[PDB]
Amino acid sequence: VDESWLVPYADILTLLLALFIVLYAS
Amino acid sequence: DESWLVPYADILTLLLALFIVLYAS
Amino acid sequence: KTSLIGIILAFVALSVGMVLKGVSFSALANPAAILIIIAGTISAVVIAFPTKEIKKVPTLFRVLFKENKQLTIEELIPMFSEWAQLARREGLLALEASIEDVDDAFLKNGLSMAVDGQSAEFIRDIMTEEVEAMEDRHQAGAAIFTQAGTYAPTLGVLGAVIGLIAALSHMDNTDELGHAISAAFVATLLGIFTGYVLWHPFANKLKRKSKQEVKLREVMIEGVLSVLEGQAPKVIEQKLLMYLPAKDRLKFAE
Amino acid sequence: KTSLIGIILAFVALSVGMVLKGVSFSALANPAAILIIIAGTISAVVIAFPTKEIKKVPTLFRVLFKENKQLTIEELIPMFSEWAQLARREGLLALEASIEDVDDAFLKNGLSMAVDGQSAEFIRDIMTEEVEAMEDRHQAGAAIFTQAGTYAPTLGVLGAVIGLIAALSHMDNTDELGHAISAAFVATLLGIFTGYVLWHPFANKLKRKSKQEVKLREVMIEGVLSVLEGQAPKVIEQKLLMYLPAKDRLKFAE
Amino acid sequence: DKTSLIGIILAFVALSVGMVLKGVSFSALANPAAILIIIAGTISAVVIAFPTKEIKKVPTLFRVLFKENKQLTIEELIPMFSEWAQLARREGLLALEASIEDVDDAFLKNGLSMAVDGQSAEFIRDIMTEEVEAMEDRHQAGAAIFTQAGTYAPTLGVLGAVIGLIAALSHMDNTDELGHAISAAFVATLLGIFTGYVLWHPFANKLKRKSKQEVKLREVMIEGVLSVLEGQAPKVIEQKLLMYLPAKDRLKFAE
Amino acid sequence: DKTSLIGIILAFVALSVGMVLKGVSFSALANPAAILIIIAGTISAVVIAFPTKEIKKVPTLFRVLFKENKQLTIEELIPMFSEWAQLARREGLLALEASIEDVDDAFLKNGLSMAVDGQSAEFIRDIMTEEVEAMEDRHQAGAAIFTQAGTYAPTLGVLGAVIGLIAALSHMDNTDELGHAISAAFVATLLGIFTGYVLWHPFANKLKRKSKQEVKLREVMIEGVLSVLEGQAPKVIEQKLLMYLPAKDRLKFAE
Amino acid sequence: DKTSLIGIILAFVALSVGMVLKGVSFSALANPAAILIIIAGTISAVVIAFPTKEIKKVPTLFRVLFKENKQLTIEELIPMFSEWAQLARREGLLALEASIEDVDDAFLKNGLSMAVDGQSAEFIRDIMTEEVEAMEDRHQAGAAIFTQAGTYAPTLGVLGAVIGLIAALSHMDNTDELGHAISAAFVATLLGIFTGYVLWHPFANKLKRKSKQEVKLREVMIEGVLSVLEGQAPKVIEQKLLMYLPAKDRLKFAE
Repeated sequence: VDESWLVPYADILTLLLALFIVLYAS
Repeated sequence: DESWLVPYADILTLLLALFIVLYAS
Repeated sequence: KTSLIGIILAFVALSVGMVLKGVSFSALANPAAILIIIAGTISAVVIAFPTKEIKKVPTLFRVLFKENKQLTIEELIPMFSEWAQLARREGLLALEASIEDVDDAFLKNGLSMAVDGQSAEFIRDIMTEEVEAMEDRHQAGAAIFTQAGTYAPTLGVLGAVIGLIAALSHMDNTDELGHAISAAFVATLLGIFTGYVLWHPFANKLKRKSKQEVKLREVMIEGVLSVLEGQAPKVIEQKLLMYLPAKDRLKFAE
Repeated sequence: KTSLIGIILAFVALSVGMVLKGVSFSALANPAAILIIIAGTISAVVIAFPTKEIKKVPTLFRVLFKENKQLTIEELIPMFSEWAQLARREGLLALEASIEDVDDAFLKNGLSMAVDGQSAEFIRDIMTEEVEAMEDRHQAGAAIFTQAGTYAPTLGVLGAVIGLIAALSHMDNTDELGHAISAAFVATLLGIFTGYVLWHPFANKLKRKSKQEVKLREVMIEGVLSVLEGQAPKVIEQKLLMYLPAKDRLKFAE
Repeated sequence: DKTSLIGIILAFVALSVGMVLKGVSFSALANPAAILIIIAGTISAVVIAFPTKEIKKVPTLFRVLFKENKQLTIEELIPMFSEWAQLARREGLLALEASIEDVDDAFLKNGLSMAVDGQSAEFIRDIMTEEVEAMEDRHQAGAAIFTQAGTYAPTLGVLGAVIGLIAALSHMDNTDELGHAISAAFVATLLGIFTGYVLWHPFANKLKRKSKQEVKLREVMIEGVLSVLEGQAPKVIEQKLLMYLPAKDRLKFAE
Repeated sequence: DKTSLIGIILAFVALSVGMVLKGVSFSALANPAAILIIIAGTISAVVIAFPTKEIKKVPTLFRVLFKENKQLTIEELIPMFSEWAQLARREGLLALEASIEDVDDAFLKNGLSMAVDGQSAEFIRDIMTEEVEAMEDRHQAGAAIFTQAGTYAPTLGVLGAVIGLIAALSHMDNTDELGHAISAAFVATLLGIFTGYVLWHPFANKLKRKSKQEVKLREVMIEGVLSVLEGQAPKVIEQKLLMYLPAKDRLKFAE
Repeated sequence: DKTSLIGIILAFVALSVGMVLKGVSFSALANPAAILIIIAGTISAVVIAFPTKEIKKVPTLFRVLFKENKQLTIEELIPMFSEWAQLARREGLLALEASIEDVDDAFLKNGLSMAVDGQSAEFIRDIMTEEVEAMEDRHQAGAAIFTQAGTYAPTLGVLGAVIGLIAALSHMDNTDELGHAISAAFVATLLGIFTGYVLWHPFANKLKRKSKQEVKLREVMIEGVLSVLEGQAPKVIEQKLLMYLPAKDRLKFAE
């Protein structure tokens, strides 16, 4: 029950999130 | 240690797919 | 009963918290996006365990609902004290104390052998080994449900990212995005529902019922070794009253 | 006393965090789908726990606010060291000083087994087993708040995924989405809040008050073994003043 | 086996007719050569951490999961034991036929031959408990490789995903190739959690569970050597060691 | 000090000139809502989480981070010890003047007094062991405050982040007021994860490290006083207690 | 070496082949701000986390991490014992032999100096075994530095990632190819998770495994020096350390 890897996975989700936020411009 | 990453990853997946489906043009 | 009134409340909580905001229920009905989750956690738990899947998965899925009609602690005092008084009268030859003891087999191997066997440093150790083996066997099923609770939301994450790959690649034909994005939504919904409202609390229920059984069998240990000497049967009523809580401790006054 | 200030400070921190960012806080108070967190969380802890959820939870939820006005360590030294002198006056029979003793039966059985109980090692055995059983019962207490804190944000974001599959099953031109998907995220806010700022620190404060009770009762064992041996007030303070901070050890000079 | 390979084919067909039903035809994870980052990265992170005495066991305990233990389960040991201890009560402790056809399994002779030779009724128990705790520590160090590989594999998968996303965004990200490039970059973290959470953590778990079953067998053998050094009546053994098998089969043990 | 404040200003300048090279220049860093959420929430969660006897040690701990531990490092105990045995040999244990030179040490002085009043060879051992055990209990209770503060801070980062996502989605969604709000309302998880993981978990760690250093110092005090109680050889006291300091300072015993 | 650097180069080329098959540069990783955030924030949180005594010993463990263990292995101590024990039996225990070479450690030199000065039956263990336990706590003090650094460095990756998230939404939407400002944060998270998971947790584990085999080696040194302070008949020492060697070493060392 270590579960010590969601740290990079949440980061790429934040990053691709803000990516599709800034692409959402129209 | 902590285990709060479970809801935080979920809201990231959800707002992710939200801006995926809004990315339609 | 306490297992049932929570499960019906959790399913009706899902159901009415959907139907007061959701519109169809046909989203999670049959995408077979649950096939990542429903078959995924069962695949992971059958990889994870050595032939305890047709043997012990539904067996203690059944004992998760069995209301234990075993003798709780508050009726062990009018059970062991008068038996210790009987042992003070005539000795350890009370063969008429176990023939009516039509109960669990944890009692007979301490009671019936009291006429033909030493029990102080012998039966205490045997009962301790037996309750440790019981704790290991319930640890097996508690482990099955903890592991189901750990592989289930990660399989929801996995079905979600399958839906993501099918979402932004299989794209630009916008009336096709149902069973990619809603597949991911139902996937993470199944991951955080089936597993967090189900398999972590089922694991906790098995652990808590096992600890109730541990405390019950250990106060049975102290009772049955109190029978061996009959140490002034009201003096027996202080070395075990601490196990029942302080609420029903001042009730014990008669 | 200090949990009151914290709950008031946590709610006002939440509410000013609402009104500064632009949350209306009346629509967050009424989406009407807040049973997914409240009834969902209590469903998950009723599945998770046996019949100790109405029969145990408010009983220690009002111990979470009850002030520990039970025999602090700072005054506990002159309660002993006169009893230890009084044992060394006429013998180990004078129970007449053990008359007020309003804390617990833990002093009653300890002192009344020190006098007229002819036992030395049998003292510490039953006293330490009683404090271990009390510690296990408070572990069973704090586990409820621990588990509710674990299951609350997952069921909140379960409310969020139900809200977003409700919102994207619509016509969704400009304004219904946005508003309904924000009302979806009201559920994950309640899951995060009620469960991270409440149930993990309530579980934590039960653990800390359990540590305080175990400390205050393990320090009493030297108080019982002292008067059992009939010690002197040159030894008591050199034996048990260590269980109070250095800021209060020099204040014991008068 | 009958649990490992069935679960492997369940998980693979689950992924397969999940992906081909959700709308991707299994070639998105077939073409990328960036799945070397998982396969070489896990080996690197293991070979930095683990001693060479405990690595180069990875195939030879990767294959021990599939090998079911058809060697002395409990329910065929209660007739097997109290047979040597029975015959020793009428022949003698010097009956060295108790070892020469029990020599197929070398764990049992470590106490049995040394008890019929040396009067060491606690010392045999002491060294046998020492040996089984050392074996439990050895199997923990064995399963540690699979636990740590399960920790490193999704981290290395998203470590491939970040490389893919930099590749996707650096070149020409203003068209519909952005969806294909990110998605075929986002399959690397799917490789991470599929090949990496549903195999290596369950194989680590099965190492742990088979170790628990094996040390249960070994503790049964400890009570066997403690009862064969003395020679009780066989029924007393038959209620002594009986508590380790499940109580469903305890009532079935009457034939 | 000498490691605390250097690292704190190093972490703050790392954040500052790692942010001003990249992006924002502290403009969307002091919008006093997410700051207010994380700080007021963290202090509220730790005052809920801890009783009033333990929350009345936050400034005491929060400055014992910085106040350096200049009290009898182990290498100067060797001239401080290794002459009491000559005092316990030339005139014996009847040195009533022995406990007056204990000018800066917690329980050396009472320990030496209960050493010189009577021969108590096991009594001093378990008294001082219970002393250091209660002191480590108190310092575990101390470091638990910063540990749990570091747990509850990034959860409040997610809390402020989802408050801001509610504030930003239910807003003007044309081109920029979605983006400017969702930019400004994401500093909660930045300042929450920064305060949780770069401040309060290393602060909890440093309380643990200083507690372990002080406990090793108390143990070498125990061995020193139970060497100089009975009057050991003063030449082998260095053979007894130099092991706690490394060979880098054992080879500095060449003056 | 021969265990670390092979996996180091293996993991770096595992990065480089994926960086070259689909990526573009491998030199766009060289940005000042992301390296500043990850490396400087990691070392800043570590110097916050640890005292100045335990962090001037960063390269003193970083070189033992890489310098080879051509020192003692368990089967080699049977030649490096039991042969001057023969000189202790038939000639006299004062025959100083390991004092001449003492290639191993200044540990059994203490053993022979106490064999000629401070001999005892079993009392000589305590100085030795508490030197072993103090060394064990020093190795735990050393190993913990990478544990918290691998705890903090991917959370530092979160920190730099959300800094680049705020930087991505600062003055955005220029309708051009300046969308590689997000890729600076992708390099930041790549630096964080690579230089927090591929080295820092493996070198933490490698210090732990070296400390475990080190304390096993020191324990068999304890047993060897207590053997030579008995004259324990070197065929006895054959079957003595049978519980120290693994299951494979039962027959290779049987000659």
